[PDB]
Amino acid sequence: GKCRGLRTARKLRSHRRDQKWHDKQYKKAHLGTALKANPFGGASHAKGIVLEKVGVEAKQPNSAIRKCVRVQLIKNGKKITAFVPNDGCLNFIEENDEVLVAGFGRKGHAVGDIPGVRFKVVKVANVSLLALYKGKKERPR
Amino acid sequence: DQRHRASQLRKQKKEAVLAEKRQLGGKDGPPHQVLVVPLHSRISLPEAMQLLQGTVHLNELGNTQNFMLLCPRLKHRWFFTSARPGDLHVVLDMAKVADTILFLLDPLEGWDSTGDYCLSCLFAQGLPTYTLAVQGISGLPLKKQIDTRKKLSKAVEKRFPHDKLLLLDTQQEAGMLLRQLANQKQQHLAFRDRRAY
Amino acid sequence: PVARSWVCRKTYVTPRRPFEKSRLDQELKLIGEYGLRNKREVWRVKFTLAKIRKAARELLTLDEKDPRRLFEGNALLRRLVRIGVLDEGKMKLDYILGLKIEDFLERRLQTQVFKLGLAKSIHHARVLIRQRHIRVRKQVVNIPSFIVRLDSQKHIDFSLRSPYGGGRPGRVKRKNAKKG
Amino acid sequence: RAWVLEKKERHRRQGREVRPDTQYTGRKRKPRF
Amino acid sequence: KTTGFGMIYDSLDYAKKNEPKHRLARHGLYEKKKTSRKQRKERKNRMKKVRGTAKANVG
RNA sequence: CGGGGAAUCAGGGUUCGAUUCCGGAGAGGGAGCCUGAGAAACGGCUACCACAUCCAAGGAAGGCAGCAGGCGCGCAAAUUACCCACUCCCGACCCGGGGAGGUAGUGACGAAAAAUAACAAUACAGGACUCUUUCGAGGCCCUGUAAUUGGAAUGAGUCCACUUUAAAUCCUUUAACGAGGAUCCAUUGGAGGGCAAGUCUGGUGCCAAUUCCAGCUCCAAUAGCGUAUAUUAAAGUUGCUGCAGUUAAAAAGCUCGUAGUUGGAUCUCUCUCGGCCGAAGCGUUUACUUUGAAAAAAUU
Repeated sequence: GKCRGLRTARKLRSHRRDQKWHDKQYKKAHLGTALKANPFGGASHAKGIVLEKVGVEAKQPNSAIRKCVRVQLIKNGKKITAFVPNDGCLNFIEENDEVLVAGFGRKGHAVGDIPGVRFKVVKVANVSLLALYKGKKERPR
Repeated sequence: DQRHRASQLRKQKKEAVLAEKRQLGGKDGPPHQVLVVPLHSRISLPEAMQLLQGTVHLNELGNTQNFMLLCPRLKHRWFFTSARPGDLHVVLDMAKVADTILFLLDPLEGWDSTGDYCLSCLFAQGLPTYTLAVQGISGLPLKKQIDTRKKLSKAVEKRFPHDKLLLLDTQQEAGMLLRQLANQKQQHLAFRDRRAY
Repeated sequence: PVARSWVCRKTYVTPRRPFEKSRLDQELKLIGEYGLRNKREVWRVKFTLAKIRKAARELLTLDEKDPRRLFEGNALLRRLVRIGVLDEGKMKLDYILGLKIEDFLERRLQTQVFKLGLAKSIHHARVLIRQRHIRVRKQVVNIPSFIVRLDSQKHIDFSLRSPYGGGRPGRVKRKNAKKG
Repeated sequence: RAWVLEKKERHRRQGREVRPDTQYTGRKRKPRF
Repeated sequence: KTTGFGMIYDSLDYAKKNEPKHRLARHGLYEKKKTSRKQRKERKNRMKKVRGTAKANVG
């Protein structure tokens, strides 16, 4: 069991120190190498230049052909594949466009429907996709 | 090593940017072409084109006048052109060549319906860098000049979401406008960059 | 370095469970016969009660003859009697835990105007306070949630500069009489 | 859509109350921004 | 209701001694110079580049 | 950068503190100094290194991690405004000066209050009550709902004045005008698989099921509401309080063994000098508990 001596603070403190590392949530935030390989660099959003347009197939029990974009981030040069809200919203994106990109929603894990894509596009050419799709604004090219 | 590696990347990126900013408008590049487009019938374009004019070399045509401006102190060479909205082959032809568009705005409303038509044409073709100038904010009473500037920034926000409005009233503010136009990041259009024009 | 004060509070707390059928209906019942605008005026009165209840249960764990319990227990009970939520004969720290939200909401200026016969409904009371038709003692009040002390209860007058008070007719009556 | 149906019928096996099976069972309501 | 402060002086001479410059100017007993801070500050820095009586010649 | 301190909070904690108060360090990187009471001072000087301005090409000059402002970087942050009137500081000084500091501008970081209607009549629908066994009657009440009427009340605004203030603005006070679709028009999200809320409608195609799109109806919060990310609680999924290790993640192949941790019972004040006291060896040394002092405000 656990030692319950009055003068056992050093062993009780040192043991909890080492056993924290064995939780993967504690190691990711504290080792630092989970923020080095993060494309966002510990940020919440990131801007990038659109390279091309691609399509991603869905999972086996729910077959679909989802359409994504290949965007290269500015501040670190990494390539990420981002998701667009529908096929209708792809009309407002052309290559070599500056897009603001967020995460899809589960802190690093993919969509429950389509694998391989982890990021969603928020803005294109400094206007938002919600205002473009609802006809509130027009984008410059 | 981490600090030295960071300063090595910063030394690379700043020399790349310094090359690109110096190559336009300087002594080793083409003139910085500015197109001045009013967006209302209440804006006196010859009054605004008077304020922008360093030494001046005034070229002119049958109807319009496009003058060359050279600033030796500020080390920047200008080519100022103007275009009334509503004549499509006038505005669209010289905006696809321009590096900067200067929009002139009504103090009271945002822009005329003709200016609304012109903006839809420029947005679809492709904008270069743009700067918004309000021409007649001093004609209004001084009490409302804070209040009417508050109302104007609402009517602009439907199309230009987060952009500062300048003033074209005096020669001082004209000098502030030239420095803003000279030192400003340039929007690189994809089409005209790949071809020689 | 500025000569400013940055101290500020929140006067409400959102509940943990946002959608439960029992809490949604007890709150809607309180908005109904007290004429409130949102749930925030329910959660605000709920929050000011828990602050009092926390102060009561902190003093109760102290022993009876503790001089901080005697000073601040008497101070707390005097403040509740003064706003009229406690009876005079119920001055003890054990009776504080028997208060409810409805005792605090009954002391608002919106409720007192309806209870004093100055208005025809609880919603008519609220618009009458806001339109500068109600004064307390000699001071016009716009705030419906103004908590009325016992000394101000019998002095809720009816605004000498109002059409319903001294007698200067309103904009509508003046415009209408000009037609004929 | 077919993944929703097998999860509904699994809940039907568990005996809890379910909404009836209709045409609108698995349908995306609107795009999500 | 209205709350304010007031003060009554013994004479007009003592009022001109113990009062601020702005309160007398509200009554018309004092007039201030019309120079903005920029005109004084740029002139001040202009004559610190000049040594001698030519300080008084600065525009 | 440290600390006061912030968030969360049954209790124990966990996470944060570049940031207005206190201490430190620095002025592009290093180094050496002059003057002075006090500086290794950079809105002082002298060099080197890295940048960079003017030129008649010999030379001269520089340091915004001060207030604005610009470029760059970026997911990411405001005016090249007015004043020493307030608070204080400096000076030879009651007088001069202060981008310290104050006042306006931008400001949905966040926090507090709080409009977008109310009442009366008419018509239907429910619930009581009087008379009737009941159906039923109530110029009997009460409460709702209106493609129904009706004048009563008011702010939002436009715009004199007074007040405010260094001069203004805002608020507060008030003349005048200012509401029926009171069009002076409240949004943001979610629901037909679980928590609040769907036996819906119309286009689009596969061999009745079924890809995509546009709506209706309902629910929630409301001048606000979604999304991403970090973190706290949920988490008794880091466990001191307070978890586990047969079969689910896990106990070492066996024993000896330093440090560490833990360790059976037992034990009921005084001697001299000075006015009953004061000085003094104190009495084996502790840990524990209680009391007293001393401890910056602001925050709580």
